[PDB]
Amino acid sequence: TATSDLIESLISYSWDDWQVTRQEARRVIAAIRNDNVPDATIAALDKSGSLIKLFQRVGPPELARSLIASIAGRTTMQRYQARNALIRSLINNPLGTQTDNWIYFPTITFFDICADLADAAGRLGFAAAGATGVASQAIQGPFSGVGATGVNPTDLPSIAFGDQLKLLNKDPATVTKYSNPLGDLGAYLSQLSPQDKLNQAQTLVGQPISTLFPDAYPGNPPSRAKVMSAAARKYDLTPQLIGAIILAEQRDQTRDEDAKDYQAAVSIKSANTSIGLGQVVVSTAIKYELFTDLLGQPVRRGLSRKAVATLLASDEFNIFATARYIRYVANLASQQDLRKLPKTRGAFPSIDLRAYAGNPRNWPRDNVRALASEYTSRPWDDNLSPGWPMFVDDAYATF
Amino acid sequence: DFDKTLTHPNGLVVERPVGFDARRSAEGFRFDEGGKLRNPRQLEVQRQDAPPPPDLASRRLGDGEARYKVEEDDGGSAGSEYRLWAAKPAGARWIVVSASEQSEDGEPTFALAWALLERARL
Ligand SMILES: [Ca+2]
Ligand SMILES: [Ca+2]
Ligand SMILES: [Zn+2]
Repeated sequence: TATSDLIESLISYSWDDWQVTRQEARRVIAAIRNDNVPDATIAALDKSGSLIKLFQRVGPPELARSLIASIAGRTTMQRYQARNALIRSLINNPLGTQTDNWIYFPTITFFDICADLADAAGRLGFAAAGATGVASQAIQGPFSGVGATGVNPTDLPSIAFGDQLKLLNKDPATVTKYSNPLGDLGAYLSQLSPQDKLNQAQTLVGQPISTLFPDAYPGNPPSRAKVMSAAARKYDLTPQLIGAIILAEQRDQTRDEDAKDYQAAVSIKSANTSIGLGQVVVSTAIKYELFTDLLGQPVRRGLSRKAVATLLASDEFNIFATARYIRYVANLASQQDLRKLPKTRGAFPSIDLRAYAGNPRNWPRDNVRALASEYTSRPWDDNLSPGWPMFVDDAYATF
Repeated sequence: DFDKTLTHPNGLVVERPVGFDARRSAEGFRFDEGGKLRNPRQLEVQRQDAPPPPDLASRRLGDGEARYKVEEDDGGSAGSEYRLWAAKPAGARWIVVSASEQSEDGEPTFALAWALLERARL
């Protein structure tokens, strides 16, 4: 192919220094991403022995990621060949992609994750590029987490070693620094105009996903809106419900709590934090296989607990985990015995258990409020969150 | 952080934790954190005839010697649900405190629940 020839050339010579590789790598990457016959290009490079060479000399992990994500994502019938060549190449320099944000993914796992993700995006309808939407500039206080900011939790500076110890010791001022920003939920909503609310919703939903696998997409990453809508379709929900759940979480979220959420999850302690857009709990994602529809079983069986925590910090994975969990809460509700849930009955008089089994388009508003309570807290134990129902309801209204 | 004194027909004496709502129950009082919080604390303090289970964990509480247990359930986005059960000798009887809250940051201190139990008598 045109692209194989081109790449054959950049490979026609060894590389002097770190910078040459840098520019040559960048150039092969773009060629791959703009190539219209990606399968035939891989087949040509395979034949030449050049496919293996390509992987061997795109050295710096940062660039190996872009290369591996792009190839895994763009190829189909020849993808197995790229995987084969990658594996062969790893024998020498095994470092591959397994560094920084991606330390919990073996390199081949990174390839397989990109492959599944690319396939799921096309299949489920969220491959299409998002518009460069605007993100909040906040770094503190309510709505300063990834939802508002677009800053991936995984990119945040380590919490100082000293403060980590203070967290472990439950030092009030430090715990406060790193926890839910909100106490009085109603008081927070009160300081927001309907326009402010609407602006938070747009900010939240309109910006590109903060993904850990950007090059697994054909072009730029999709908007969160696109991912939520795809997830609504897959789980028989609505993007508006998914949106309202996440917006509420994200108002009760700060940059600092993001940092805590992720770092504690991947620490010695392997804390069971709630992470990312929908604040999904690590143990919950594992126990209910919340990644089932984005990742194939082989990959899923290989993920360590910390790889799971890291995925929860990738917006698409989080959004699908959140949606799947919502559908799970609703299904479980539809199977309850309402006479055995009198507190629920009391707080939400128009609740309709049967309706939960179907699309939210038909839920009474009280189903939304009840589910909200049963999303922050244990589901359908008849013990309620006093404040989350109205908090989520308000966000729902905005959508 | 305690205010009103509360006395049960069964002889149990405790204080109402400040910022909490008190309700009388079968053998004591229930306290639910005030306001409309995302994740309120819930406490119960009861008089109990039956002795605790053998071999529970043991902790020094004031003068000393409570036996307790902490259980962790799946919760929601505010974290797992944590339940304390704690018993102190009250002569030949027992005073018992149950407490609940969610935490995504590991086991809660339950400081307020321990306090309540410590300041409890009959
Ligand atoms: Ca939060
Ligand atoms: Ca509940
Ligand atoms: Zn959290």
